[PDB]
Amino acid sequence: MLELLKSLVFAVIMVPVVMAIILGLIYGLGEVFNIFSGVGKKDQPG
Amino acid sequence: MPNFFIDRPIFAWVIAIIIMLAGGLAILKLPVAQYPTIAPPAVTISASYPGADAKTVQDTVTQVIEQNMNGIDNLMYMSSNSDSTGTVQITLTFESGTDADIAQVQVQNKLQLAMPLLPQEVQQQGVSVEKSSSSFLMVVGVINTDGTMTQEDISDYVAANMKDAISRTSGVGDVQLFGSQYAMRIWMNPNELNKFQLTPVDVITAIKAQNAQVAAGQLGGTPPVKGQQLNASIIAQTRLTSTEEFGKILLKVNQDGSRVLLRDVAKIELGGENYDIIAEFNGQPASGLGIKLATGANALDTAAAIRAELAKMEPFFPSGLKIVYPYDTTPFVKISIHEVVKTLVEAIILVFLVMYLFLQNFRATLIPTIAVPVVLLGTFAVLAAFGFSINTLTMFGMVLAIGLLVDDAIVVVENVERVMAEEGLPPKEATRKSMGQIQGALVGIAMVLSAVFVPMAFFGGSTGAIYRQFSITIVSAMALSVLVALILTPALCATMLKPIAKGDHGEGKKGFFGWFNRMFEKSTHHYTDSVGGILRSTGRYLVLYLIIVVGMAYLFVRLPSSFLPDEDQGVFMTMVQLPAGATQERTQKVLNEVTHYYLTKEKNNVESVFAVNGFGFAGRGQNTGIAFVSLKDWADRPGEENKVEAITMRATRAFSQIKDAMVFAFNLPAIVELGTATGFDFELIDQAGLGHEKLTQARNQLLAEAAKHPDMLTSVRPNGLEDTPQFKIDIDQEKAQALGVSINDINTTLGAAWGGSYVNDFIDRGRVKKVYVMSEAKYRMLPDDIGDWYVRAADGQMVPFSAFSSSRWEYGSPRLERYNGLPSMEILGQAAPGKSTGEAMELMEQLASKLPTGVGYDWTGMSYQERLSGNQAPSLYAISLIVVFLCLAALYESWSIPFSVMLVVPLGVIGALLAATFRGLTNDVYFQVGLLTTIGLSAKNAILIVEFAKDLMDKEGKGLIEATLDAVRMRLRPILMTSLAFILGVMPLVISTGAGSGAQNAVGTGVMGGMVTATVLAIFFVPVFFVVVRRRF
Ligand SMILES: COCCN1CCN(c2nc(SCCc3ccc(OC)c(OC)c3)c(C#N)c3c2COC(C)(C)C3)CC1
Repeated sequence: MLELLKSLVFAVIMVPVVMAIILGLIYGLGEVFNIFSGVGKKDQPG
Repeated sequence: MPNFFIDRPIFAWVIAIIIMLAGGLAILKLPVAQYPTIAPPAVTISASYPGADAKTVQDTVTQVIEQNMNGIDNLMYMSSNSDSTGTVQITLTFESGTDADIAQVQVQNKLQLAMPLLPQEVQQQGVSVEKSSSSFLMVVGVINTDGTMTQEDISDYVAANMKDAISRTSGVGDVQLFGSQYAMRIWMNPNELNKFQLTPVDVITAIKAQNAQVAAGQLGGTPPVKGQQLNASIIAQTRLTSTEEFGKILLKVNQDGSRVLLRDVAKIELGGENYDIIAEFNGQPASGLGIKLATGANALDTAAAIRAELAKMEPFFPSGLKIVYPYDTTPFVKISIHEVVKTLVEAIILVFLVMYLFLQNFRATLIPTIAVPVVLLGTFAVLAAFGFSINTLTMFGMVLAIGLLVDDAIVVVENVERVMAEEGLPPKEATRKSMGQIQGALVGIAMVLSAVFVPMAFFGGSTGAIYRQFSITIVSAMALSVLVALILTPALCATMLKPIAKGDHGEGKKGFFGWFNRMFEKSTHHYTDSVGGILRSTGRYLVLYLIIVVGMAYLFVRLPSSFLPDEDQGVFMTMVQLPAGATQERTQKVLNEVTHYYLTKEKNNVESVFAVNGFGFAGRGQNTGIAFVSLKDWADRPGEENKVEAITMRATRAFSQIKDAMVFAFNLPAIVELGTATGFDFELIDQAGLGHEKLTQARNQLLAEAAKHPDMLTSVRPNGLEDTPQFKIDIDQEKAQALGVSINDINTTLGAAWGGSYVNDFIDRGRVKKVYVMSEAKYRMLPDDIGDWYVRAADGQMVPFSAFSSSRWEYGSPRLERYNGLPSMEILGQAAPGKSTGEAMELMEQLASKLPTGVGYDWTGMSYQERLSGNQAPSLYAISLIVVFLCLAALYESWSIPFSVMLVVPLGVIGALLAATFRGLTNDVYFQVGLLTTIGLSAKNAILIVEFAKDLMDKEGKGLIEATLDAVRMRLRPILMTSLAFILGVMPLVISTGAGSGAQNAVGTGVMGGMVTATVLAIFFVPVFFVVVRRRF
C-alpha cells in the first residue's frame, strides 16, 4: 500500500523522464538523422 | 462476424468475466513452485554395502546392476560412482519429455529386467531406486541447543517422529532423511572376545538366534480338536527390545553362570547406522531432512503446512531441540509472488497511468481496468488445464505478457480517438470503421506474434523445458487477447464513452501535459523534415541499415553466451577437500575454522553454516566436508558486496590462506534440479581402455591444459578422488587354514568387526531398527589393531590375525566413477567473474580436444542442456521467423513484402545487444526470450504501419507522401501507448536487485532501445522499401 504511493510520485516522474531522454534521442539525433543528405542507391540490378 | 457481436452489449462485458471467474478458480487449482519439473528425468539407484572397500564395491554391486542395462528407454547417460563407504549411486538420466513415472518403473524393468544375474546380495543389502530430481524443498535441519542429545540422538528422533508425519503433509512426495535412525551398535571388544574364546561369528550367531522373532503360533490353533474352548496366540522370543535385553544375550552354557552376557564382551549402546556424516550446524550437532516436493508442486501450501507441522512438534521436543531451515524455496518464492502479483496489478494501474498521460478520463479510460486482468487470469486458467505451474517462468511469463495485452485494447482506443480527438465525430463512427480497418489486422496481429513462439513450445531439453513454460504462457496470453479484443473491446469502445471536443488533445488540462501534448507532436512536426527528409533520397539510408547489422553481427558472437545466471539463492555450498586419507576428525577440524570463518568474517551476511562433514557434493569419504552456508534476505544483505559471488570470492581467497585443504566455496546453479555447482560439469569418457594411470594423467594433463588458463576457467577441479592408500591385508590363507581356522571364521571376523555388519532387526519404542556388530573404535584404528583380532581354530584355541595375515599398503581410488559400463573421471569448474560459460565451455573444448583418441570428453548435467541450447536456440530463429517470413505473404498478399517487414527484426536485436553489455550481462536463455519479446515488438508496430498502408490504398487512396503524413504522423501515438505500458512494467525491476532480476532488466532496457528503433527507425524502413523495393518489385 506504500508502493501505490511510490507509483503515485515515482510513476509521475519516471514516466516523463523516459519520455524526456527519448526527446534527447529523437530530436537531438533527429537533427543528425538529417545531417546525412545524399544518394547511394544500389540499383545495379534495377 | 465479431462485428455481428458488437451490438449485443452485455454479451461482451461479462465473457471477460467468464475467463476471469474460471481464472478465479485458477487461484484455487494451480500448484506454485518456483522451479517446476524441468530437469531430464533421472533415477538414482542408491545401493549400500557397509564397511566395504571401493575397488570391489563396483564389482560386488555396481558392475552387476550396470550389466543389465540393455538399451535404456530414451536414455542420455548412465553414470555410477562407487566409493569407500560402500555407497553406489547409479544415475540413469533419461531423455526429457520421457515419463519419469514410467522411468522409475522401467529402471526397475532394466534392473528388474534381469535381476538374478545379480549375485543376489546386491538386493539383499537394500537398494533404493528413486527419481532423484536433486532439487529439494526445505532441507530442514534439527539441532540440539544445549548439548545433551548427540547427533544420532537427534537423527533417530527425527526419523521416529518427524519423517513419517512430514512425508504425508500434502505436497511432499518424498522425504529424504539424514543420516539414519538409531541402531543397536554392538561395539565388540576383542580383548574380551579372546577372554571367552569367541569370534565375531558367535557374537553374530547368537544375535541371529536369541534376537529373533519366532512365529510360535496359537493355542487352539487351526484346526482344533473336537472339544475346544481356548484360543490364544503364543508369544515366543520377541525381537529383543532394549540395550539391556541385548546385554543378557547368551553366548554359551554358563558354569561361570552369571550367564555369559553379550554385555560382557560387547559394549552395547544405541547409535546411528553410519557415521560418515557429521552435520554440525553452527558447530553444533544436527540431523536433517531434505524434502522433495511432489508433482503437484505447490511449494506455498506445503511450506505453509510444514512450518505449521513443525510448530505442532515444538511441544514434543526433548531438551533443547531446535528446528532451523538452512535451505528453502519459499523466502525466495513468497515475496517474488506477492510483489509480482501486486506489480502485475501495479502494471494494471500503470496502464491506467499510461492513459492518464493520454486520455485523462474516467469512463472511457476504465476499459483496461477490465481488459487487462482477463488476459491475466485466463493465463492462469488455461495453463491450469494444460499443467503449468506458477513459478518464475509463468510469473515472468505474465510480466512479458503485459506487452502482448496492450497491443490490442489500447491500440483500438486512439484508433477510436482518431475520430474523436482528431476529427470530432461520435464513437459509432469509430466503432465499426476503425475496427474494420484492423479486424483483418488482428487476424495477423494474433498470427505473427504467436508465430515466433511456435517452435520453442515443441522443442526438447531443459532449454525446451524453459521455453514451454514461456511459450504456451505467451500463446495463452495471445489467444486470450484476440478472443478478448474481438469481444470485450468493441462494447467498451461504443457504449459508456464521453463526447470530447475537436482539436483538444488535453491542452487546457493539468499543466505540464498541455504544453507538451503539442510539443511532442510539434517536435514531430520538426521531425517532419525527418519524416520526409529520410524518405526522399533513400540511397544513403540503405547503408545505414547495414550499420545496424554490422553492430548486430559483431556484438553477438562477442556477447558472452551463458546459459543461466547465478541466482542469489540465499545459500551457497562450501566444499572441503583434504589429503587422500584424511580423517573425519581432521575434516571436522577444518569445518571448525570454516564455520568460525563464516561466523566472524561474514556474520553480517551468513545466516548459518550447516556443515555436513564427510558427505560432499562431488565426492564422499572422510577427507571431504561440505557446508550449506545460508544467507539472509536482501534487505539484510545490501549491495554488490553481500551477494553470493562477492562472498564466495572472499571465501575462496581467504581459504587459500587456510592450510591443509583445497577448500573451494561455490554457489548452487540457477535451477537446483541439475547441478552440484554452477558453471559447467566436464565429464570424461573411457574411449579406448587406457586403464587408470593415463586415465588419471590425461586428466592431470587436463589440469595441465585447462587449469593453466586462470583468467577464464576459474577453479577447474576434478570430482573423482585422488588415489588414496588402501590397506591390503594378505590373509596368508594357507596359514589361515593350517593353523586350524576355517577362513569363514576369518572373513566374518575381519569383515564384521572392522566392517560393521547388519545382523537383524530389533524393536525400539515399537519401531524396527537395525543391529550392527562392529569393533569398538580404538580396536580398529591402526595396522596394530590387526594383531588384536582373535579367531578360533578347529580345536577351540585362539589365533591372532598377526600370526598369519601379512598386511601391506597399496593404491586405490575410492570414487570409481563409471559411465554406462566405462570407468570415468568427472571434472568440475566455473567460469570467470564477468564472463560466461560459453566462453569457458568452448574454452574447455579448445582444451578437451587436445587429447588424442582414447579418453574422450562428455558434456552433460547442466552441460547437456547448454550443449542442446547451442544446437537449437539461435537455430530457433530460423524456423520461427521463416514462418513469420511466410505469415506476411498471407497478410500482405505478395512475396516481396516479406523482403521488407522481415527487416524490422534486427532493429531491436541490436536494441538488446546494447542493453546487455551496457550493464554487462550475457547471452543466456532469458536474453533470447528478451529478443523474442523484442522481435515481437518490432513486427507489432509494422502492422499499424504497413497493413495500414494496405488499408489506405483501399479506403483512403494514398501513395507514399499522403500515407506517411497520416500513417506515421498519427498512428505513432498508440505505439507510445504500448511503450509506456510494457517497458515501464519493468520499472519496479530496474531498481530491483533481489530475486534475480538482473538479466531481466536487459530485456526491459533492450526493448526500450528496441522501441527507440521503433520510434525513429522502424517507422521508415518498410516505407524506405516503398521507394526501393516497391520501386523494384
Ligand atoms: C548423504 O547425503 C546425500 C544428499 N545430498 C544432497 C542434499 N544435501 C543438502 N543437505 C542439506 S541439510 C542436510 C541434513 C543432514 C543432517 C545430518 C547429516 O549427517 C548424517 C547430513 O549429512 C548428509 C545431512 C542442505 C541444507 N540446508 C542442502 C543440501 C544441498 O544443497 C542445498 C542448497 C539444497 C542445501 C546433502 C547431500
